[PDB]
Amino acid sequence: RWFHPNITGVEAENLLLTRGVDGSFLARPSKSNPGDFTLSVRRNGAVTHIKIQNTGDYYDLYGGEKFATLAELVQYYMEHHGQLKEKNGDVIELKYPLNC
Amino acid sequence: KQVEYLDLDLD
Repeated sequence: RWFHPNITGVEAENLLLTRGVDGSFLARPSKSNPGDFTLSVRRNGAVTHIKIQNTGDYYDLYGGEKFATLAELVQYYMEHHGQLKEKNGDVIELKYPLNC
Repeated sequence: KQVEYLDLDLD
């Protein structure tokens, strides 16, 4: 499913660009923050990367709605395509999970 | 090698 425990950020880009479409996304372990996770999302033919905060009390994207589990966070943003914006602003839609 | 991360506006 959408969770890939064994890939890097670069590997995530290669997958999405070769096996995904615009709107495809996956979750993977974080390099900058070992033990954490990161969303890798494809849009406009390019791959973008969103940090997932795990406080031990909840999951979020260092802001926005808080979630008890990683899966529910992902579920929420798949169901609310307008909630994840950069400050540009531009929307980043989690549409299609790229399965493992 | 190290990849791009977005600045988000969420709150």
